[PDB]
Amino acid sequence: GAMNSSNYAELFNNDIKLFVDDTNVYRVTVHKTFEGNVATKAINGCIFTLNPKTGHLFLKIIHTSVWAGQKRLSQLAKWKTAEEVSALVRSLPKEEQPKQIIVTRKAMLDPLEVHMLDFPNIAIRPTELRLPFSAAMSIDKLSDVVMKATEPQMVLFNIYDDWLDRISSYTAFSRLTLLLRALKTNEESAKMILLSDPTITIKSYHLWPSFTDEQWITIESQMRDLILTEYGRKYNV
Amino acid sequence: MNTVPFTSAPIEVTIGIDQYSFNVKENQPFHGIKDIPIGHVHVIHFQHADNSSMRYGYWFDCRMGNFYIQYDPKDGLYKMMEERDGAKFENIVHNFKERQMMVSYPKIDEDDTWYNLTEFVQMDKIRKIVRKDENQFSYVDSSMTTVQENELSDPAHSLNYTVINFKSREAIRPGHEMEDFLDKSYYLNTVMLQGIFKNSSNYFGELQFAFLNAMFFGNYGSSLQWHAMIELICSSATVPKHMLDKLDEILYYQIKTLPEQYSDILLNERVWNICLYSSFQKNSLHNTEKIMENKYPELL
Repeated sequence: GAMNSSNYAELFNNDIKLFVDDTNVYRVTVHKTFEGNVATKAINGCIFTLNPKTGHLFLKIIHTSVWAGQKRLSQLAKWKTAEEVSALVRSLPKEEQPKQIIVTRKAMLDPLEVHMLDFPNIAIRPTELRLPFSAAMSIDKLSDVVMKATEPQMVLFNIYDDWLDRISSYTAFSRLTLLLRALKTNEESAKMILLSDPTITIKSYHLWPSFTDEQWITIESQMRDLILTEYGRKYNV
Repeated sequence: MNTVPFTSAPIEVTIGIDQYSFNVKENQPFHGIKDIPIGHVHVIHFQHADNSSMRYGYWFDCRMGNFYIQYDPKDGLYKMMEERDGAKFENIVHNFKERQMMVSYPKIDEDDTWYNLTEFVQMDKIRKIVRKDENQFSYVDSSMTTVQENELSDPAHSLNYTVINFKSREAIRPGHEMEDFLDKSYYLNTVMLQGIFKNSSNYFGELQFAFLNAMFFGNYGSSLQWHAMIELICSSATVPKHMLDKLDEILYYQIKTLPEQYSDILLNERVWNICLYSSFQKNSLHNTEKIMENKYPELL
Protein backbone atom coordinates (compact mmCIF):
# COMPACT_ATOMS: atom_id res chain seq x y z
CA GLY A 1 0.00 0.00 0.00
CA ALA A 2 1.06 3.66 0.67
CA MET A 3 4.68 4.56 1.58
CA ASN A 4 4.65 6.67 4.83
CA SER A 5 6.77 7.62 7.94
CA SER A 6 5.96 4.08 9.36
CA ASN A 7 7.65 2.08 6.51
CA TYR A 8 10.44 4.63 5.72
CA ALA A 9 13.48 2.27 6.06
CA GLU A 10 11.97 0.18 3.21
CA LEU A 11 13.41 2.84 0.85
CA PHE A 12 16.97 1.70 1.69
CA ASN A 13 16.60 -2.11 1.59
CA ASN A 14 17.98 -4.26 -1.29
CA ASP A 15 14.68 -4.40 -3.31
CA ILE A 16 15.19 -2.12 -6.35
CA LYS A 17 12.65 0.73 -6.29
CA LEU A 18 12.16 4.03 -8.05
CA PHE A 19 10.35 7.26 -7.09
CA VAL A 20 8.57 8.94 -10.02
CA ASP A 21 7.76 12.67 -9.73
CA ASP A 22 5.77 14.18 -12.62
CA THR A 23 5.51 17.73 -11.20
CA ASN A 24 7.94 19.25 -13.78
CA VAL A 25 6.72 17.32 -16.89
CA TYR A 26 4.26 19.98 -18.17
CA ARG A 27 5.58 23.50 -17.45
CA VAL A 28 4.07 26.75 -18.74
CA THR A 29 4.36 30.51 -18.54
CA VAL A 30 0.92 32.21 -18.45
CA HIS A 31 0.75 35.52 -20.44
CA LYS A 32 -1.61 38.10 -22.00
CA THR A 33 -2.40 38.00 -25.76
CA PHE A 34 -2.51 41.09 -28.01
CA GLU A 35 -6.36 41.01 -27.66
CA GLY A 36 -6.00 40.90 -23.82
CA ASN A 37 -6.91 37.19 -23.45
CA VAL A 38 -4.63 34.77 -21.55
CA ALA A 39 -2.54 32.05 -23.17
CA THR A 40 0.14 29.57 -22.07
CA LYS A 41 3.57 28.93 -23.58
CA ALA A 42 5.07 25.51 -22.74
CA ILE A 43 8.73 25.25 -21.68
CA ASN A 44 10.83 22.09 -21.56
CA GLY A 45 10.10 19.79 -18.64
CA CYS A 46 11.37 16.55 -17.14
CA ILE A 47 10.40 13.33 -15.42
CA PHE A 48 12.25 12.86 -12.14
CA THR A 49 12.84 9.09 -11.68
CA LEU A 50 15.08 8.35 -8.67
CA ASN A 51 16.51 5.21 -7.02
CA PRO A 52 16.65 6.38 -3.35
CA LYS A 53 19.12 3.63 -2.38
CA THR A 54 21.78 4.34 -5.04
CA GLY A 55 21.05 8.00 -5.98
CA HIS A 56 20.73 7.04 -9.68
CA LEU A 57 18.50 9.65 -11.35
CA PHE A 58 16.91 8.95 -14.77
CA LEU A 59 16.09 12.51 -15.93
CA LYS A 60 13.87 12.19 -19.00
CA ILE A 61 13.73 15.62 -20.64
CA ILE A 62 10.25 16.45 -22.05
CA HIS A 63 10.73 18.74 -25.05
CA THR A 64 7.91 21.21 -25.83
CA SER A 65 7.45 19.51 -29.28
CA VAL A 66 5.62 16.58 -27.56
CA TRP A 67 2.71 18.99 -26.72
CA ALA A 68 2.28 20.30 -30.30
CA GLY A 69 -1.33 19.97 -31.46
CA GLN A 70 -2.39 18.01 -28.39
CA LYS A 71 -5.38 18.81 -26.14
CA ARG A 72 -5.89 18.43 -22.36
CA LEU A 73 -2.13 18.71 -21.77
CA SER A 74 -2.22 18.34 -17.93
CA GLN A 75 -4.04 14.96 -18.50
CA LEU A 76 -1.69 13.91 -21.35
CA ALA A 77 1.35 14.79 -19.17
CA LYS A 78 0.45 12.02 -16.71
CA TRP A 79 0.08 9.42 -19.53
CA LYS A 80 3.30 10.61 -21.25
CA THR A 81 5.06 10.24 -17.86
CA ALA A 82 3.72 6.69 -17.49
CA GLU A 83 4.67 5.86 -21.13
CA GLU A 84 8.26 7.06 -20.57
CA VAL A 85 8.64 5.23 -17.18
CA SER A 86 7.30 2.03 -18.82
CA ALA A 87 9.82 2.52 -21.70
CA LEU A 88 12.65 3.05 -19.14
CA VAL A 89 11.74 -0.15 -17.28
CA ARG A 90 11.63 -2.15 -20.56
CA SER A 91 15.08 -0.69 -21.51
CA LEU A 92 16.67 -1.98 -18.25
CA PRO A 93 18.07 -5.51 -17.98
CA LYS A 94 15.74 -7.79 -16.00
CA GLU A 95 18.04 -7.78 -12.89
CA GLU A 96 17.98 -3.92 -12.87
CA GLN A 97 14.17 -3.56 -13.21
CA PRO A 98 12.44 -2.16 -10.10
CA LYS A 99 10.23 -4.36 -7.87
CA GLN A 100 8.22 -1.22 -6.90
CA ILE A 101 7.56 2.21 -8.40
CA ILE A 102 6.46 4.88 -5.88
CA VAL A 103 4.58 7.82 -7.48
CA THR A 104 4.75 11.14 -5.60
CA ARG A 105 1.22 12.15 -6.84
CA LYS A 106 -1.83 9.87 -6.63
CA ALA A 107 -3.03 11.02 -10.07
CA MET A 108 -0.10 8.98 -11.56
CA LEU A 109 -1.38 5.63 -10.22
CA ASP A 110 -3.91 4.70 -12.96
CA PRO A 111 -1.73 5.93 -15.88
CA LEU A 112 1.32 4.03 -14.60
CA GLU A 113 -0.67 0.89 -13.71
CA VAL A 114 -2.18 0.75 -17.23
CA HIS A 115 1.20 1.27 -18.95
CA MET A 116 2.82 -1.43 -16.72
CA LEU A 117 0.15 -4.17 -17.34
CA ASP A 118 2.97 -6.31 -18.95
CA PHE A 119 4.79 -6.19 -15.50
CA PRO A 120 2.18 -7.55 -13.06
CA ASN A 121 4.91 -8.23 -10.42
CA ILE A 122 6.04 -4.56 -10.28
CA ALA A 123 4.06 -2.87 -7.46
CA ILE A 124 2.78 0.64 -8.20
CA ARG A 125 2.46 2.54 -4.89
CA PRO A 126 1.43 5.99 -3.70
CA THR A 127 3.12 7.74 -0.78
CA GLU A 128 1.84 9.80 2.16
CA LEU A 129 5.30 11.51 2.23
CA ARG A 130 5.23 15.17 0.97
CA LEU A 131 8.50 14.94 -1.01
CA PRO A 132 10.09 18.11 -2.39
CA PHE A 133 11.14 16.68 -5.80
CA SER A 134 9.33 19.60 -7.60
CA ALA A 135 12.42 21.65 -6.54
CA ALA A 136 14.73 19.48 -8.81
CA MET A 137 14.71 22.35 -11.32
CA SER A 138 16.40 24.57 -8.60
CA ILE A 139 19.54 22.36 -9.09
CA ASP A 140 21.40 24.49 -11.64
CA LYS A 141 22.94 21.60 -13.66
CA LEU A 142 19.52 19.84 -13.94
CA SER A 143 17.70 23.10 -14.95
CA ASP A 144 20.48 23.81 -17.51
CA VAL A 145 20.24 20.39 -19.36
CA VAL A 146 16.40 20.64 -19.44
CA MET A 147 16.32 24.24 -20.82
CA LYS A 148 19.08 23.59 -23.44
CA ALA A 149 17.40 20.42 -24.85
CA THR A 150 16.35 20.71 -28.54
CA GLU A 151 14.79 17.17 -28.65
CA PRO A 152 13.66 14.42 -26.25
CA GLN A 153 16.71 13.18 -24.28
CA MET A 154 17.44 10.97 -21.24
CA VAL A 155 20.32 12.14 -18.99
CA LEU A 156 21.65 10.01 -16.12
CA PHE A 157 22.92 11.52 -12.88
CA ASN A 158 23.82 10.47 -9.33
CA ILE A 159 21.84 12.95 -7.22
CA TYR A 160 24.03 12.04 -4.15
CA ASP A 161 27.37 12.86 -5.89
CA ASP A 162 29.98 10.75 -3.95
CA TRP A 163 28.14 11.03 -0.55
CA LEU A 164 27.60 7.21 -0.35
CA ASP A 165 31.42 6.79 0.05
CA ARG A 166 31.01 8.40 3.55
CA ILE A 167 27.27 8.13 4.61
CA SER A 168 24.41 5.60 4.34
CA SER A 169 21.58 5.88 1.78
CA TYR A 170 19.20 6.78 4.67
CA THR A 171 21.41 9.77 5.59
CA ALA A 172 21.99 10.69 1.88
CA PHE A 173 18.20 10.74 1.21
CA SER A 174 17.59 12.86 4.36
CA ARG A 175 20.28 15.36 3.15
CA LEU A 176 18.73 15.44 -0.35
CA THR A 177 15.15 15.98 0.99
CA LEU A 178 16.44 18.74 3.34
CA LEU A 179 18.30 20.52 0.48
CA LEU A 180 15.29 20.25 -1.86
CA ARG A 181 12.78 21.35 0.87
CA ALA A 182 15.02 24.47 1.52
CA LEU A 183 15.27 25.21 -2.24
CA LYS A 184 11.47 24.81 -2.51
CA THR A 185 10.70 27.11 0.48
CA ASN A 186 13.20 29.94 -0.32
CA GLU A 187 15.30 29.23 -3.42
CA GLU A 188 17.39 32.47 -3.25
CA SER A 189 18.38 31.90 0.44
CA ALA A 190 19.13 28.18 -0.07
CA LYS A 191 21.40 28.90 -3.10
CA MET A 192 23.15 31.68 -1.06
CA ILE A 193 23.83 29.16 1.78
CA LEU A 194 25.24 26.57 -0.73
CA LEU A 195 27.65 28.98 -2.58
CA SER A 196 28.36 31.66 0.16
CA ASP A 197 32.03 30.43 0.67
CA PRO A 198 33.75 30.71 -2.78
CA THR A 199 36.58 28.26 -1.72
CA ILE A 200 34.06 25.30 -1.83
CA THR A 201 33.32 24.43 -5.47
CA ILE A 202 31.12 21.94 -7.37
CA LYS A 203 33.15 19.29 -9.19
CA SER A 204 32.52 19.13 -12.98
CA TYR A 205 31.04 15.60 -12.46
CA HIS A 206 28.89 16.66 -9.40
CA LEU A 207 25.63 18.56 -8.69
CA TRP A 208 26.35 19.89 -5.14
CA PRO A 209 29.45 21.46 -3.57
CA SER A 210 32.41 19.45 -2.21
CA PHE A 211 31.67 19.97 1.55
CA THR A 212 33.70 18.19 4.21
CA ASP A 213 31.72 16.21 6.83
CA GLU A 214 31.90 19.26 9.24
CA GLN A 215 30.86 21.71 6.48
CA TRP A 216 27.83 19.42 5.69
CA ILE A 217 26.73 19.69 9.37
CA THR A 218 26.97 23.55 9.19
CA ILE A 219 25.11 23.60 5.81
CA GLU A 220 22.36 21.21 7.05
CA SER A 221 21.86 23.45 10.16
CA GLN A 222 21.63 26.59 7.90
CA MET A 223 19.00 24.78 5.74
CA ARG A 224 16.92 23.75 8.81
CA ASP A 225 17.04 27.41 10.14
CA LEU A 226 15.89 28.63 6.65
CA ILE A 227 12.89 26.22 6.67
CA LEU A 228 11.70 27.15 10.23
CA THR A 229 12.08 30.95 9.64
CA GLU A 230 10.01 30.66 6.42
CA TYR A 231 7.39 28.53 8.30
CA GLY A 232 6.89 31.15 11.10
CA ARG A 233 6.21 33.71 8.32
CA LYS A 234 3.80 31.44 6.28
CA TYR A 235 1.57 30.83 9.39
CA ASN A 236 2.41 33.81 11.72
CA VAL A 237 3.68 31.37 14.47
CA MET B 1 -50.54 -20.52 -19.11
CA ASN B 2 -48.23 -23.02 -17.28
CA THR B 3 -48.14 -24.32 -13.73
CA VAL B 4 -45.44 -25.17 -11.17
CA PRO B 5 -47.06 -27.45 -8.58
CA PHE B 6 -45.64 -27.90 -5.06
CA THR B 7 -45.76 -31.31 -3.39
CA SER B 8 -46.33 -29.53 -0.05
CA ALA B 9 -45.07 -26.61 2.08
CA PRO B 10 -43.66 -28.16 5.27
CA ILE B 11 -41.79 -25.03 6.49
CA GLU B 12 -43.00 -21.42 6.76
CA VAL B 13 -41.48 -19.49 3.82
CA THR B 14 -41.90 -16.32 1.77
CA ILE B 15 -42.23 -17.51 -1.90
CA GLY B 16 -41.36 -15.14 -4.75
CA ILE B 17 -42.47 -15.62 -8.38
CA ASP B 18 -40.81 -12.91 -10.50
CA GLN B 19 -41.56 -9.50 -8.90
CA TYR B 20 -44.48 -10.96 -6.77
CA SER B 21 -44.33 -12.63 -3.31
CA PHE B 22 -46.64 -14.58 -0.94
CA ASN B 23 -46.14 -15.79 2.67
CA VAL B 24 -46.89 -19.53 3.23
CA LYS B 25 -47.39 -20.90 6.79
CA GLU B 26 -45.77 -24.15 8.12
CA ASN B 27 -47.85 -27.11 6.70
CA GLN B 28 -50.29 -24.66 4.91
CA PRO B 29 -52.17 -26.59 2.15
CA PHE B 30 -50.28 -24.75 -0.61
CA HIS B 31 -49.76 -26.68 -3.88
CA GLY B 32 -48.20 -24.21 -6.30
CA ILE B 33 -48.45 -21.37 -8.83
CA LYS B 34 -50.70 -21.43 -11.91
CA ASP B 35 -51.37 -19.11 -14.89
CA ILE B 36 -47.60 -18.43 -15.40
CA PRO B 37 -47.19 -16.43 -18.64
CA ILE B 38 -45.59 -18.36 -21.50
CA GLY B 39 -42.89 -16.51 -23.45
CA HIS B 40 -40.57 -15.34 -20.68
CA VAL B 41 -38.07 -16.84 -18.31
CA HIS B 42 -39.30 -16.86 -14.71
CA VAL B 43 -37.74 -17.13 -11.24
CA ILE B 44 -39.31 -18.88 -8.24
CA HIS B 45 -37.54 -17.83 -5.03
CA PHE B 46 -37.57 -18.55 -1.33
CA GLN B 47 -36.75 -17.01 2.00
CA HIS B 48 -37.36 -19.19 5.04
CA ALA B 49 -39.21 -17.55 8.00
CA ASP B 50 -36.73 -19.12 10.54
CA ASN B 51 -33.51 -18.14 8.63
CA SER B 52 -34.00 -14.95 6.52
CA SER B 53 -30.41 -15.57 5.27
CA MET B 54 -29.83 -17.50 2.03
CA ARG B 55 -32.47 -16.15 -0.29
CA TYR B 56 -32.35 -18.89 -3.04
CA GLY B 57 -34.34 -19.75 -6.16
CA TYR B 58 -34.68 -21.26 -9.63
CA TRP B 59 -34.71 -19.75 -13.10
CA PHE B 60 -36.89 -21.76 -15.52
CA ASP B 61 -38.94 -21.57 -18.71
CA CYS B 62 -42.11 -23.79 -18.74
CA ARG B 63 -41.62 -24.30 -22.55
CA MET B 64 -38.56 -26.48 -21.66
CA GLY B 65 -40.31 -29.05 -19.41
CA ASN B 66 -42.76 -29.74 -16.59
CA PHE B 67 -41.24 -28.42 -13.32
CA TYR B 68 -42.38 -28.81 -9.70
CA ILE B 69 -41.14 -27.87 -6.21
CA GLN B 70 -40.64 -30.36 -3.37
CA TYR B 71 -39.16 -29.68 0.07
CA ASP B 72 -36.09 -31.82 0.96
CA PRO B 73 -35.93 -32.24 4.77
CA LYS B 74 -32.29 -33.47 4.56
CA ASP B 75 -30.82 -30.47 2.63
CA GLY B 76 -33.48 -28.18 4.23
CA LEU B 77 -34.65 -26.42 1.09
CA TYR B 78 -37.37 -26.26 -1.53
CA LYS B 79 -35.94 -27.96 -4.67
CA MET B 80 -37.08 -27.67 -8.27
CA MET B 81 -37.39 -30.98 -10.12
CA GLU B 82 -38.54 -31.98 -13.62
CA GLU B 83 -41.44 -34.48 -14.07
CA ARG B 84 -40.70 -36.53 -17.27
CA ASP B 85 -44.17 -38.30 -17.15
CA GLY B 86 -46.50 -35.75 -18.90
CA ALA B 87 -49.71 -37.61 -17.88
CA LYS B 88 -48.74 -37.92 -14.17
CA PHE B 89 -47.86 -34.17 -14.20
CA GLU B 90 -51.13 -33.10 -15.99
CA ASN B 91 -53.11 -35.27 -13.48
CA ILE B 92 -51.33 -33.66 -10.46
CA VAL B 93 -51.92 -30.08 -11.76
CA HIS B 94 -55.61 -30.76 -12.70
CA ASN B 95 -56.32 -32.18 -9.12
CA PHE B 96 -54.62 -29.20 -7.32
CA LYS B 97 -56.45 -26.68 -9.58
CA GLU B 98 -59.84 -28.41 -8.93
CA ARG B 99 -59.14 -28.15 -5.14
CA GLN B 100 -58.03 -24.44 -5.66
CA MET B 101 -54.80 -25.12 -3.76
CA MET B 102 -52.75 -22.87 -6.16
CA VAL B 103 -52.03 -19.11 -6.24
CA SER B 104 -52.50 -17.43 -9.65
CA TYR B 105 -49.58 -15.49 -11.17
CA PRO B 106 -51.04 -12.03 -10.37
CA LYS B 107 -50.27 -10.21 -13.65
CA ILE B 108 -52.22 -6.94 -14.41
CA ASP B 109 -53.18 -6.89 -18.15
CA GLU B 110 -51.68 -3.32 -18.66
CA ASP B 111 -48.42 -4.33 -16.97
CA ASP B 112 -45.29 -5.06 -19.05
CA THR B 113 -42.89 -4.90 -16.01
CA TRP B 114 -41.70 -8.52 -16.27
CA TYR B 115 -41.25 -8.41 -20.07
CA ASN B 116 -39.33 -5.10 -19.65
CA LEU B 117 -36.99 -6.67 -17.04
CA THR B 118 -36.37 -9.92 -19.07
CA GLU B 119 -36.60 -8.68 -22.68
CA PHE B 120 -33.10 -10.05 -23.60
CA VAL B 121 -32.87 -12.85 -20.97
CA GLN B 122 -32.88 -16.38 -22.50
CA MET B 123 -32.79 -19.67 -20.56
CA ASP B 124 -29.97 -20.98 -22.85
CA LYS B 125 -27.75 -18.02 -21.73
CA ILE B 126 -28.68 -18.47 -18.04
CA ARG B 127 -27.58 -22.16 -18.27
CA LYS B 128 -24.08 -21.02 -19.48
CA ILE B 129 -23.68 -18.53 -16.59
CA VAL B 130 -25.08 -21.10 -14.06
CA ARG B 131 -23.51 -24.50 -15.06
CA LYS B 132 -25.60 -27.59 -14.02
CA ASP B 133 -26.17 -29.29 -17.36
CA GLU B 134 -28.29 -32.23 -15.99
CA ASN B 135 -31.16 -29.79 -15.14
CA GLN B 136 -33.12 -27.49 -17.53
CA PHE B 137 -33.56 -24.92 -14.69
CA SER B 138 -30.87 -22.94 -12.82
CA TYR B 139 -30.31 -22.52 -9.04
CA VAL B 140 -29.03 -19.17 -7.71
CA ASP B 141 -28.61 -17.96 -4.12
CA SER B 142 -27.44 -14.94 -2.02
CA SER B 143 -23.95 -16.44 -1.40
CA MET B 144 -22.81 -17.74 -4.84
CA THR B 145 -19.60 -15.99 -5.96
CA THR B 146 -18.69 -15.01 -9.53
CA VAL B 147 -15.71 -16.29 -11.58
CA GLN B 148 -14.26 -12.69 -11.19
CA GLU B 149 -14.74 -12.65 -7.34
CA ASN B 150 -13.06 -16.16 -7.23
CA GLU B 151 -9.91 -14.98 -9.18
CA LEU B 152 -9.25 -12.18 -6.56
CA SER B 153 -13.66 -20.83 -4.36
CA ASP B 154 -15.79 -23.92 -5.47
CA PRO B 155 -15.84 -23.61 -9.32
CA ALA B 156 -19.06 -25.71 -9.92
CA HIS B 157 -21.14 -23.30 -7.66
CA SER B 158 -19.92 -20.09 -9.46
CA LEU B 159 -21.74 -17.47 -11.52
CA ASN B 160 -19.79 -17.51 -14.85
CA TYR B 161 -20.54 -13.88 -15.80
CA THR B 162 -18.25 -12.48 -18.55
CA VAL B 163 -15.16 -10.97 -16.80
CA ILE B 164 -14.90 -7.18 -17.29
CA ASN B 165 -11.77 -5.49 -15.95
CA PHE B 166 -10.94 -1.90 -17.06
CA LYS B 167 -7.20 -2.36 -16.10
CA SER B 168 -6.49 -5.59 -18.00
CA ARG B 169 -4.59 -6.38 -21.21
CA GLU B 170 -8.01 -7.48 -22.61
CA ALA B 171 -9.32 -3.88 -22.10
CA ILE B 172 -6.15 -2.01 -23.27
CA ARG B 173 -4.38 -2.31 -26.64
CA PRO B 174 -0.57 -1.96 -26.40
CA GLY B 175 0.16 1.59 -27.69
CA HIS B 176 -3.39 2.87 -27.03
CA GLU B 177 -3.14 2.93 -23.19
CA MET B 178 -4.55 6.48 -22.56
CA GLU B 179 -7.00 6.24 -25.48
CA ASP B 180 -8.47 2.86 -24.42
CA PHE B 181 -8.58 3.71 -20.68
CA LEU B 182 -10.39 7.06 -21.13
CA ASP B 183 -12.61 5.84 -24.05
CA LYS B 184 -13.65 2.16 -23.67
CA SER B 185 -15.26 1.94 -27.19
CA TYR B 186 -12.74 -0.67 -28.52
CA TYR B 187 -13.24 -2.83 -25.36
CA LEU B 188 -17.08 -2.51 -25.70
CA ASN B 189 -17.49 -2.82 -29.50
CA THR B 190 -14.54 -5.06 -30.64
CA VAL B 191 -13.64 -7.20 -27.57
CA MET B 192 -17.04 -7.59 -25.87
CA LEU B 193 -19.80 -7.09 -28.55
CA GLN B 194 -18.12 -8.46 -31.76
CA GLY B 195 -15.80 -10.87 -29.83
CA ILE B 196 -17.48 -12.46 -26.81
CA PHE B 197 -21.23 -11.63 -26.76
CA LYS B 198 -21.60 -11.61 -30.63
CA ASN B 199 -24.47 -8.99 -30.41
CA SER B 200 -26.04 -6.33 -28.11
CA SER B 201 -29.01 -8.66 -27.28
CA ASN B 202 -26.70 -11.20 -25.49
CA TYR B 203 -24.86 -8.30 -23.68
CA PHE B 204 -28.21 -6.85 -22.47
CA GLY B 205 -29.44 -10.35 -21.48
CA GLU B 206 -26.45 -10.82 -19.17
CA LEU B 207 -26.83 -7.26 -17.78
CA GLN B 208 -30.55 -7.93 -17.07
CA PHE B 209 -29.83 -11.36 -15.48
CA ALA B 210 -27.14 -9.82 -13.25
CA PHE B 211 -29.57 -7.11 -12.07
CA LEU B 212 -32.34 -9.61 -11.28
CA ASN B 213 -29.93 -11.85 -9.25
CA ALA B 214 -28.75 -8.73 -7.38
CA MET B 215 -32.35 -7.65 -6.61
CA PHE B 216 -33.98 -11.04 -5.86
CA PHE B 217 -31.10 -12.72 -3.93
CA GLY B 218 -28.95 -9.75 -2.71
CA ASN B 219 -26.16 -11.42 -4.71
CA TYR B 220 -23.25 -8.99 -4.34
CA GLY B 221 -21.18 -10.31 -7.31
CA SER B 222 -24.24 -9.96 -9.54
CA SER B 223 -24.59 -6.31 -8.46
CA LEU B 224 -20.88 -5.76 -9.34
CA GLN B 225 -21.43 -7.30 -12.83
CA TRP B 226 -24.59 -5.19 -13.48
CA HIS B 227 -22.71 -1.96 -12.65
CA ALA B 228 -19.61 -3.01 -14.68
CA MET B 229 -21.76 -3.64 -17.77
CA ILE B 230 -23.46 -0.20 -17.36
CA GLU B 231 -20.13 1.57 -16.81
CA LEU B 232 -18.54 -0.12 -19.91
CA ILE B 233 -21.27 1.41 -22.15
CA CYS B 234 -21.42 4.84 -20.45
CA SER B 235 -17.55 5.05 -20.60
CA SER B 236 -17.52 4.48 -24.43
CA ALA B 237 -17.67 7.59 -26.68
CA THR B 238 -18.89 5.44 -29.65
CA VAL B 239 -22.03 3.32 -29.00
CA PRO B 240 -24.70 2.50 -31.58
CA LYS B 241 -27.79 4.78 -31.10
CA HIS B 242 -30.15 1.74 -30.82
CA MET B 243 -28.02 0.39 -27.93
CA LEU B 244 -28.13 3.72 -26.01
CA ASP B 245 -31.89 4.03 -26.49
CA LYS B 246 -32.40 0.37 -25.41
CA LEU B 247 -30.09 0.77 -22.35
CA ASP B 248 -32.14 3.80 -21.20
CA GLU B 249 -35.33 1.63 -21.31
CA ILE B 250 -33.61 -1.30 -19.57
CA LEU B 251 -32.26 0.83 -16.70
CA TYR B 252 -35.51 2.83 -16.32
CA TYR B 253 -37.50 -0.39 -15.58
CA GLN B 254 -34.73 -1.74 -13.26
CA ILE B 255 -34.71 1.51 -11.24
CA LYS B 256 -38.54 1.58 -11.31
CA THR B 257 -38.79 -1.99 -9.88
CA LEU B 258 -35.98 -1.73 -7.24
CA PRO B 259 -37.39 -1.66 -3.66
CA GLU B 260 -36.98 1.98 -2.43
CA GLN B 261 -35.51 0.66 0.89
CA TYR B 262 -32.66 -1.32 -0.93
CA SER B 263 -31.18 1.63 -2.97
CA ASP B 264 -28.47 2.04 -0.18
CA ILE B 265 -26.97 -1.50 -0.83
CA LEU B 266 -28.04 -2.16 -4.54
CA LEU B 267 -26.88 1.14 -6.19
CA ASN B 268 -23.18 2.15 -6.50
CA GLU B 269 -22.94 5.99 -5.99
CA ARG B 270 -19.67 6.31 -8.01
CA VAL B 271 -20.94 4.42 -11.07
CA TRP B 272 -24.34 6.18 -11.21
CA ASN B 273 -22.91 9.70 -10.62
CA ILE B 274 -20.20 9.00 -13.24
CA CYS B 275 -22.68 7.46 -15.76
CA LEU B 276 -25.42 10.18 -15.47
CA TYR B 277 -23.27 13.35 -14.98
CA SER B 278 -19.60 12.81 -16.25
CA SER B 279 -19.52 9.98 -18.87
CA PHE B 280 -19.67 10.25 -22.69
CA GLN B 281 -23.32 9.13 -22.34
CA LYS B 282 -24.32 11.63 -19.53
CA ASN B 283 -26.97 13.11 -21.96
CA SER B 284 -28.07 9.80 -23.62
CA LEU B 285 -30.12 8.24 -20.71
CA HIS B 286 -33.00 10.73 -20.33
CA ASN B 287 -35.58 8.29 -18.89
CA THR B 288 -33.08 6.75 -16.45
CA GLU B 289 -31.75 10.21 -15.32
CA LYS B 290 -35.34 11.42 -14.68
CA ILE B 291 -36.45 8.36 -12.60
CA MET B 292 -33.11 8.32 -10.65
CA GLU B 293 -33.39 12.10 -9.86
CA ASN B 294 -37.06 11.67 -8.68
CA LYS B 295 -36.67 8.36 -6.76
CA TYR B 296 -33.06 8.48 -5.39
CA PRO B 297 -31.83 12.14 -5.31
CA GLU B 298 -29.74 11.35 -2.11
CA LEU B 299 -27.43 8.83 -3.90
CA LEU B 300 -26.73 11.62 -6.48
